[PDB]
Amino acid sequence: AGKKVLIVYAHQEPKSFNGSLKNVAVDELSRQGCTVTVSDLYAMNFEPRATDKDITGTLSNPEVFNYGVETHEAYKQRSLASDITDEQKKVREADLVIFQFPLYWFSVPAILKGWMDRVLCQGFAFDIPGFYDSGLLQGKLALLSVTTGGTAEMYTKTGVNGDSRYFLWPLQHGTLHFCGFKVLAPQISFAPEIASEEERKGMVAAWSQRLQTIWKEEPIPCTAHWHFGQ
Amino acid sequence: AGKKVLIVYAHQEPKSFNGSLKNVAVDELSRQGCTVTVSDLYAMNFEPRATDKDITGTLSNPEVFNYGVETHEAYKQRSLASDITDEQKKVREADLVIFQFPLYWFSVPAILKGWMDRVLCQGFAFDIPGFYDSGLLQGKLALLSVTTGGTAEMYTKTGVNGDSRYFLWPLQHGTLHFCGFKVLAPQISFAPEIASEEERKGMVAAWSQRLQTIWKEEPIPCTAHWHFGQ
Ligand SMILES: Cc1cc2nc3c(=O)[nH]c(=O)nc-3n(C[C@H](O)[C@H](O)[C@H](O)COP(=O)(O)OP(=O)(O)OC[C@H]3O[C@@H](n4cnc5c(N)ncnc54)[C@H](O)[C@@H]3O)c2cc1C
Ligand SMILES: Cc1cc2nc3c(=O)[nH]c(=O)nc-3n(C[C@H](O)[C@H](O)[C@H](O)COP(=O)(O)OP(=O)(O)OC[C@H]3O[C@@H](n4cnc5c(N)ncnc54)[C@H](O)[C@@H]3O)c2cc1C
Ligand SMILES: COc1ccc2[nH]c(I)c(CCNC(C)=O)c2c1
Ligand SMILES: COc1ccc2[nH]c(I)c(CCNC(C)=O)c2c1
Ligand SMILES: [Zn+2]
Ligand SMILES: [Zn+2]
Repeated sequence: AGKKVLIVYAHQEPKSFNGSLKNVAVDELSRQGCTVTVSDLYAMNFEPRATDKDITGTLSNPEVFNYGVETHEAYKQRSLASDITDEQKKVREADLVIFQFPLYWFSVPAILKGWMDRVLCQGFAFDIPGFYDSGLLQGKLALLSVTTGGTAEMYTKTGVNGDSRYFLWPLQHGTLHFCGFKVLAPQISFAPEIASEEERKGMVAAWSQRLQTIWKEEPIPCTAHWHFGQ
Repeated sequence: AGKKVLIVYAHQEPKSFNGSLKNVAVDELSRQGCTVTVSDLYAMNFEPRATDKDITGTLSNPEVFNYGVETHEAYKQRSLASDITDEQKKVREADLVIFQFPLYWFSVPAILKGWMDRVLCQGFAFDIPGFYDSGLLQGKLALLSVTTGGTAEMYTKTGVNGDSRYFLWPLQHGTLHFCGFKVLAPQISFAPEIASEEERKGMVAAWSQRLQTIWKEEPIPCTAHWHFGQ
């Protein structure tokens, strides 16, 4: 209600399963009266590489280029590439940011990692000091919606891949929390390519039905215990 | 044959700390008689986006695009883009692969994440099934050479970032071990920017002497327990 939602989407095919979890998310939040924005990275042809072209202006120190130092500088001078500035503008408005993506090597597809590297710069998403609980994006909610080729069986402490929670750490704690987001419980749709229709349709339902009360939720305790047990 | 090394370098500045760890690696390994090859992803302007342009010719179903599927086939009928081909040939010949990069959001810079997303495709680095111990790259050695913004204490069970082994999981286990690599303990250089000329030169020396006995080091027991403790 009145809330603004940002969905950063990372999938090349609209007909894909990720596409349906995304459309589902879009229809429901909208149907509820929420303002919804979507960043379909692939269709934007989003630049994922961190380069000096990200700072249009003149560098304070061109002798030894430090992307970290320069983008912090550029942000204060409003001289970051317009594509990054557009995204930061969306994040800044959002009350809720959803990441929709297929797991790639236990992480986010590279194009989305680029979005994280280029969009969450110092001065914008966090300050030193002013990170973790005093991150600059405090007051906002973040949620990861991950689809996997592997199965729930495969993703357990006594399974090959280890409990799926282990690979959420760099993203949930290292990124979102570091920036002040309150982290909601992740949506993990396991092995959709494998499951039958009466499963790929049950997962979606779960996503949809879950989105129906999303504003009802409380963040998770983004700790090592939560992620790795003991 | 014996001792071929591939270094995947992921930094934009040649005069950066990252640049030196890489130069000393190249020199020290070459001096011991090793065959060294470097992949400066930034100078190559490496493409990290997982798209249709990764396949030369006409898709095996452009109607509904699925990256995994499509590349496995392109790989089988030898039709992958020339850049993915070049890297794969480089990997195929190496006995040891080193990843030299600064830590970005507890992971690798998007550009290096793309390399993995696109170079380690089904059919080349692993198969379904055919992974971890039965991965197609079984028998090679991998090492992660990482630099951080955070200081040593920050990366402990009591620090705000938690033990560094936590973010190593996705890279070391979910990627390398999964492709069948044998993983040597990671080389981590803490906060080279905050350190002093004196201190940085000390970390560079460390990396160097280590490269001298790197061939006699035993791989780590890359297990869920190694990374997360008891
Ligand atoms: C580079 C790379 C690395 C990877 N690394 C990992 C990894 O580390 N771990 C892991 O577990 N997996 C990994 N994967 C696999 C990946 O996570 C899965 O392939 C992906 O999650 C599948 O989701 P999708 O959105 O592509 O679905 P799809 O491939 O589209 O499959 C879903 C099926 O359901 C159909 N469908 C679409 N919409 C609906 C709907 N509304 N209702 C029902 N069915 C629908 C589709 O047409 C399709 O046939 C990797 C893949 C790649 C390319
Ligand atoms: C998008 C982004 C996200 C990040 N996320 C994280 C994160 O999650 N966690 C984290 O801890 N950090 C993070 N960082 C920080 C980043 O990891 C560090 O900035 C990086 O590791 C520093 O390495 P460098 O090679 O850039 O060093 P440099 O900035 O190049 O510093 C080394 C300096 O030492 C000088 N020097 C002196 N002696 C030598 C010598 N012998 N040879 C060469 N150089 C020497 C160099 O010339 C140089 O000026 C992030 C930064 C960015 C940009
Ligand atoms: C369960 O752990 C992993 C780890 C790395 C992986 N890389 C790929 I590619 C897959 C799934 C393959 N399916 C498709 C459509 O490509 C995968 C699964
Ligand atoms: C510890 O987690 C992160 C996460 C994202 C980050 N982006 C930058 I630039 C830094 C370096 C900030 N300096 C110090 C001493 O932390 C950084 C550190
Ligand atoms: Zn946390
Ligand atoms: Zn392992």
